[PDB]
Amino acid sequence: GEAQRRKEREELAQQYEAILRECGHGRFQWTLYFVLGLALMADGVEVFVVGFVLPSAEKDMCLSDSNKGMLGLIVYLGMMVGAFLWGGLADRLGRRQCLLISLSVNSVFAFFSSFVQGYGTFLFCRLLSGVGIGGSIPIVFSYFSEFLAQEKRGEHLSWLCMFWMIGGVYAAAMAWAIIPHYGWSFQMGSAYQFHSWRVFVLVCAFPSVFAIGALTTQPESPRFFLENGKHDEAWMVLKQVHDTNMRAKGHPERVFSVTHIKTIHQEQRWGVRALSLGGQVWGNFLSCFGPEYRRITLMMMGVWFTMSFSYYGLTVWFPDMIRHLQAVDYASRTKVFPGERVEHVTFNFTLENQIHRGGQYFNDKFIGLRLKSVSFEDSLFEECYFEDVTSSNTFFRNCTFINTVFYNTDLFEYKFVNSRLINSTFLHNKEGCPLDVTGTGEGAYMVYFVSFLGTLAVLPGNIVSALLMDKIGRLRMLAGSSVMSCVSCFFLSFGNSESAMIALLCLFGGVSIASWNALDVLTVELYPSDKRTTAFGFLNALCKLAAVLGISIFTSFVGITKAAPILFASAALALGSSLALKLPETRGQVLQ
Amino acid sequence: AVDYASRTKVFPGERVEHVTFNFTLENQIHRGGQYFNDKFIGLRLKSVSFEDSLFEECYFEDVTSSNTFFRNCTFINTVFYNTDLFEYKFVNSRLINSTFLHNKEGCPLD
Amino acid sequence: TSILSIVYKKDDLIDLSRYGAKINIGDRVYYDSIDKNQIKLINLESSTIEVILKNAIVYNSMYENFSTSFWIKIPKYFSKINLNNEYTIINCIENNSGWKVSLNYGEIIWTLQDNKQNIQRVVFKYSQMVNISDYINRWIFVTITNNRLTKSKIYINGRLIDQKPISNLGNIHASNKIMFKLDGCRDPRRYIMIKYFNLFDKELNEKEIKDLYDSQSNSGILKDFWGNYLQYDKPYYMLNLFDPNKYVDVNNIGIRGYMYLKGPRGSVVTTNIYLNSTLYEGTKFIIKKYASGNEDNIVRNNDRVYINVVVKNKEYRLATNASQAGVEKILSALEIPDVGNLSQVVVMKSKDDQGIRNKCKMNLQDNNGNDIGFIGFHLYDNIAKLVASNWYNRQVGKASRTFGCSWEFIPVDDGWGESS
Amino acid sequence: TSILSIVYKKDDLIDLSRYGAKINIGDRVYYDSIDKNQIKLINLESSTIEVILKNAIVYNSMYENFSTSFWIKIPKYFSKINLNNEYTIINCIENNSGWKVSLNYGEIIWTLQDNKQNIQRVVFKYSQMVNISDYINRWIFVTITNNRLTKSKIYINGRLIDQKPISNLGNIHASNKIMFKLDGCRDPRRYIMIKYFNLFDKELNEKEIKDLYDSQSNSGILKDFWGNYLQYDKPYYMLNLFDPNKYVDVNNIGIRGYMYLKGPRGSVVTTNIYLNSTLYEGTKFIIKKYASGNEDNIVRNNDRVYINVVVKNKEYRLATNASQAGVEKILSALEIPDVGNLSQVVVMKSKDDQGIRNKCKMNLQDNNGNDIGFIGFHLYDNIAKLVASNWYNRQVGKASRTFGCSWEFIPVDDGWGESS
Ligand SMILES: *[C@@H]1O[C@H](CO[C@@H]2O[C@@H](C)[C@@H](O)[C@@H](O)[C@@H]2O)[C@@H](O[C@@H]2O[C@H](CO)[C@@H](O)[C@H](O)[C@H]2NC(C)=O)[C@H](O)[C@H]1NC(C)=O
Ligand SMILES: *[C@@H]1O[C@H](CO[C@@H]2O[C@@H](C)[C@@H](O)[C@@H](O)[C@@H]2O)[C@@H](O[C@@H]2O[C@H](CO)[C@@H](O)[C@H](O)[C@H]2NC(C)=O)[C@H](O)[C@H]1NC(C)=O
Ligand SMILES: *[C@@H]1O[C@H](CO)[C@@H](O)[C@H](O)[C@H]1NC(C)=O
Ligand SMILES: *[C@@H]1O[C@H](CO)[C@@H](O)[C@H](O)[C@H]1NC(C)=O
Ligand SMILES: *[C@@H]1O[C@H](CO)[C@@H](O)[C@H](O)[C@H]1NC(C)=O
Ligand SMILES: *[C@@H]1O[C@H](CO)[C@@H](O)[C@H](O)[C@H]1NC(C)=O
Ligand SMILES: CC[C@@H](C(N)=O)N1CCCC1=O
Repeated sequence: GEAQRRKEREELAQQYEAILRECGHGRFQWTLYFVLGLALMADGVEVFVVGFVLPSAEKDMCLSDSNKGMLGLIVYLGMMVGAFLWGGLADRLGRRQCLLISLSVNSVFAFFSSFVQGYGTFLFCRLLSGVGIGGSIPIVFSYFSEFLAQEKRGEHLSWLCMFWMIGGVYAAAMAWAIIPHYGWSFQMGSAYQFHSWRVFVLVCAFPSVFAIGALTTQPESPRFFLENGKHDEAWMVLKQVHDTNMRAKGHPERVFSVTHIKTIHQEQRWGVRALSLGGQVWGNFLSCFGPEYRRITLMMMGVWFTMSFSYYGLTVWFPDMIRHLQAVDYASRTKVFPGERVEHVTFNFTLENQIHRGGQYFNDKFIGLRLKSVSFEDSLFEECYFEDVTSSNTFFRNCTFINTVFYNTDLFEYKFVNSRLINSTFLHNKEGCPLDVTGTGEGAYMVYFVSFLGTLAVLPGNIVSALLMDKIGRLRMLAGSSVMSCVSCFFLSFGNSESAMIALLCLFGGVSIASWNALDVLTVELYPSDKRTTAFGFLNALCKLAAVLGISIFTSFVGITKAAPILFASAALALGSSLALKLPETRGQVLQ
Repeated sequence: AVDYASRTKVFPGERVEHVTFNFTLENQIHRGGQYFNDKFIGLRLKSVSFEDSLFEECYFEDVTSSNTFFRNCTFINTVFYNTDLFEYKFVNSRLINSTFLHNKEGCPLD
Repeated sequence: TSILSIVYKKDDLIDLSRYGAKINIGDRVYYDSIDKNQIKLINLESSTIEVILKNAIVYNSMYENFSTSFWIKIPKYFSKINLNNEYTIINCIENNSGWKVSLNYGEIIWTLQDNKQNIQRVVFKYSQMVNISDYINRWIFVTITNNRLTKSKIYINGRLIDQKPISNLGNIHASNKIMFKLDGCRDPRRYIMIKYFNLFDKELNEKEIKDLYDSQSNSGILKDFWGNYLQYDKPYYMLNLFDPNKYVDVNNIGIRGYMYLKGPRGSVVTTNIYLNSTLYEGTKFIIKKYASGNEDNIVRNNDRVYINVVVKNKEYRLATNASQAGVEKILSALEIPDVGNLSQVVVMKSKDDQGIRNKCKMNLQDNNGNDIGFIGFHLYDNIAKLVASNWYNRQVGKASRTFGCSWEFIPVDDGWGESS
Repeated sequence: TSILSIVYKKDDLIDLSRYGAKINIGDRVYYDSIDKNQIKLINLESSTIEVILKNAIVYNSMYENFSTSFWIKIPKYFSKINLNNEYTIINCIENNSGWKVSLNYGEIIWTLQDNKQNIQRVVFKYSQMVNISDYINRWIFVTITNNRLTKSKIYINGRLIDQKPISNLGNIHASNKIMFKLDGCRDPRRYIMIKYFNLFDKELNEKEIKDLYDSQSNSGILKDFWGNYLQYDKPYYMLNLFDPNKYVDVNNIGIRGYMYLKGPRGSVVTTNIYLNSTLYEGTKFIIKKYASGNEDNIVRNNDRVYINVVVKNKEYRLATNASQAGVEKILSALEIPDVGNLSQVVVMKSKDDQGIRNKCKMNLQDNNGNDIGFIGFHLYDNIAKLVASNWYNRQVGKASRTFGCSWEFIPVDDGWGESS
């Protein structure tokens, strides 16, 4: 039984390769390439939105700690769920159908997230958008792979990873061109407010609907039809491919010579259908861990987890340490004023980055003053008067207030740390969040710039991989790029300034992209068409879980030491390279 | 002129100690002040008059003043560096151990 | 059934009961000008009230149950000196045996001590961290009952607060004289106010206690926030009981301007002592007599008065346009000669139809004696304006829970100590 | 011919004259480290010097003329407590008869008292409001002569200042002991310095006193502004005698930068006590020994040394390009190693060819021992630049008045009291 099935599968694969060779490469392949590139650009865009809008969403939504982190990390959980779900579903419902469903879910919930005002609702909408976009990469690659002959498969697949960086640069550009306009305060309903970051969210949701519009005009993969016992329409899709290719070439007169194609023989209602779908989806998932594929699957798990952990940990680590260096430089420039008596003086002033220690203020009035990162310590205020006071990162530690009045100020009770108030009155307090939120100005711009550089760093290596994918091989390029990634991880010690870390981030980003391209190609060619999408989706979900783990671990280690991240990244990358070097070679074979 | 005199503010009994300053003042009278170890760097004083004041171990730098006077004022161990506070701006004042350095160019009278 | 009842008379304090207990009053004991029947005791040695009963009514039994009742007004505790400073206000012990009423920071304590020096304590505790309190600087009706067989109970404003068994106590002796002075208070600026002290030779039940509370409440007279008498020509800040976090404010002068409820109120804080809310926020309401023939300034029930409104230290007048859309029509403050024939007569209501005492309310009525209705508040596009509607009267007739037709009058008080 | 000559020796003070006057000193008498022969007297009781002469040399005659000489250094008077505070520094009066020298605010007074209580006073007055003084905190050579038949005269640095007839005075007695102590000073922080006290039993003429001044001036030793000894490795501010309202300053580092006279100087004022000019302005000119084989740090005449300039607390070196346009060529300060063969050697000159003492001058010379000439200042485009040229030597040869070749060295001193 198994021998007959294997022989039938081999015959089908060989005849499909012959048919694809007869059809050839041409306009249809490039059109599908651009459509699936839009689909992948949606995924590339999706990963920057919350990171770019967090500085505004914290003020506009009163975000504390453990809410910024979960908001940042929720997109990866969404894709972890979505990749597995849509990968399992696509092998039974079709590549194009599940791609349409997932992209529609992504578009709808990304549109909804732009108008949501709460935090839990925003979390839910963003998690569902991540679920929708999680199934893009597995389905896109396993769908484009079934229209390529064995002659040039590595290069034609590796050219498809350009669109991820394209989406990254698009997100960075629109973040630069939309977010900084804090003035925009469009008002639709008194209790609600719409700022520029919601416009940025909408514009970032646009490429997904563009991808859906492009995908609506493409045919399903003939291999999926052939595996499911569905013959005629697979033949029509191959005929369409051949006709389009030959009409584009300039010979619209030859005839599709293929007449018969070998086909795999096939051997309350809603509940039954759902139960059956779960049934053979679980069957495909388990047969991925079968006797024929159990070593290969474990190598895939190891390589995917290691590279995802290292890459995502370092990618989230670099900007965090840039921020830490900026913060330490800011704390270097702090002025200190020890001992200060001011009596019977009226005031307006603006103070930034100062520490007033042991002051004595009696019968002063502080009318209309702004305080950025100003700390008053061990001070004594007696019969003072505060009015029109605005304060960011301002605290009153160890201070004593006697018979003082706080009129029209934003001095909320969290700014009085270990302070003592006696007979003090708060009147007409300004509107504000119960906790502290940080405002970012031009500091956002550089962030966007840095992000752009990272995406640009990806640009060279892609081309190199795209030019050598078939020439050297999948295993060699994977191991070679992992080796330079480990070396770059070791070289992290020689950097302690912002420019140095920008250069280091660019170097690592430009080095690891060849490894990622080779891993994508190897994952595509290592599985037969009846579990390609299931296995790819499972491995992508593993990648997203490793991304979550690496992000948490590497963000926990910022400002402590620079030996834990280097050690972790180098160990993980060495393990991944070692596990990748012991894989089978698929450079020349029939897709099976 | 008379309207200008009407809008003049008056600040009595003003104590400042160990404070650094830049400010621009116009049309004020500060009476009975007490300043100790204050640094006054780069201040513009138009029609500002200090009366019955006491400056002790103070520091004035880059001070420019038009129609500014120090009447009934006492200065102790104070330093006037890069200022145009000439001798006609101290009316019935007492300077003790005070030093004038790098005085700005100006006419001998107002 | 009353043994002692200290009441005011012509420049003295007498006893309503037929026992003629001797009374001695110190030279620093004060009286309120309007309500002289309430007595102020300060923290000095000469501020003392002595009441000497007869030998036939001195508590010296063991099976004898007895009760006491009074009204007390305690100012706010302002600093940490008042903390852990249990001080006696009413003393009736002798040879370390008797009953004693004392006050601590946010506490009213009743103590019984027998001849065996066994101490029983019943405590009413009120918080000083609340935004608005019913006990801080406000008149409280305290009643204490002591049944020697079962328990000893305390009642605050007619409702039970605490009950401690006293069956273990033996014979309790009592002094021939009763004390009224602040004994053992370290604060030199701490005083109390007390009125209507009564003693009974039996344990009073709930019915008698509510009857006494209602009788001594003077339900026919309007009361302010602190519980005193309401007076004409005095500025009062205004508080809505259903919405106590917003104060009355105005935006523009005239019919085009509307009075509304702006919020939230601020706070007055002394760390680890009090975190109250500001009561001196908003616009003051002055009351002017129109048809009341009473010579005194005290506002009574069913009085027909006018309401001036103090904006920027200028007195305007309450009025509304009777003929407009809906029943819930907007009230406004306008120049006093501009009023013309606008509905400006208001009737002050304290007790309901049955005579049950409730909070102050205002009934706007026209010149024709037609009830526009009770003055309240309603929200138009998220702004709560003062509206005079008969909907409140409809709910009163249906015995339904009215929303926003009850107000409170807060004048400036020295026991509150909030800076204006 | 001298009767008393107090001269320093090995940790003591001796008398050069052959009379063996007893000398005793206190435990609080201070001595300068470099110039021990000068003695500091502070306002205390133990700061005392007693010198006892012999009975054969005690002044007890009436026709006996006598004179004395000394060097005195008086710091600046800082406050009003020094006004009208006539205090005695040297007293020889016993039984209200004798001679006494004393100091007042800007005053040095010589007083003679006979047995008939008659007082004769000779006063030298120096102002304290002058911009640059020759007497304030600077060493002054003071002598008096007393001819009992004609007059009594005061000499400051060898010049007549005042004279007063003393013919009316009778017999003047003198004490057997002579006192060196500040007596009658209300200022607790007041001190003086004194040195080279000599006594003569006749009235000295102009020639002898000028010879004494020249002999004790130490004309072969360099002197700074205050009159002390010039020393190496000590920062000195610069003063031009003919242009005393400007100070030496730099603009750029190297040959391209020029050292010029910037003005005007500041002032130090204490409201009717002093209105002096600031002497702590400019750049400091350190002196480094090059070829002087003397072990001590004192700078002598005809010494060949180098000059460092302190710019932003960094020491540069004097140099000029020997070969350029004109003789009035520009001097500059450059980094210490980068001089190369540029002329650096400067010869210190205090006494002239004939031996007459004059103020300090610096003579720039090359490595070949060719005289570039005396360092001076010349005006290029209204800017006074430091120029070394032989024109000053040409005027010296012609016995003309040189213009710009004289300098004064001002170190930081505690007798001036100006804040730096
Ligand atoms: C806290 O304040 C109370 C009330 O005083 C008022 O509120 C203050 C904030 C301030 O504005 C005062 O000027 C107000 O009068 C103080 O208690 C009263 O203090 C006054 C002295 O100013 C005294 O005459 C009263 O008898 C006091 N009243 C009582 C009931 O004690 C209190 O002393 C203040 N606390 C401190 C630590 O100063
Ligand atoms: C005026 O100043 C003199 C000199 O002191 C210097 O100048 C001052 C302006 C200030 O910068 C000081 O720090 C300088 O040291 C004072 O006279 C001396 O005062 C010090 C006390 O610091 C004392 O130790 C010395 O013995 C004093 N010397 C003499 C000769 O008296 C003087 O006291 C100052 N006058 C006033 C009124 O403060
Ligand atoms: C200072 O504060 C006052 C009151 O808040 C305001 O009127 C004035 O414009 C302020 N000045 C500046 C320069 O911000
Ligand atoms: C600051 O806090 C310390 C203890 O934390 C206390 O001893 C000190 O008194 C405080 N400062 C002042 C000015 O009281
Ligand atoms: C205040 O003075 C300082 C020092 O002179 C100067 O640098 C600064 O620019 C001044 N500020 C303004 C607003 O002129
Ligand atoms: C101001 O002048 C008066 C007399 O004109 C004097 O009594 C007073 O002391 C002076 N003020 C001060 C602070 O000395
Ligand atoms: C589409 C590219 C994708 C992949 N599956 O390889 N990449 C590349 C870097 C991180 C990532 O998820």
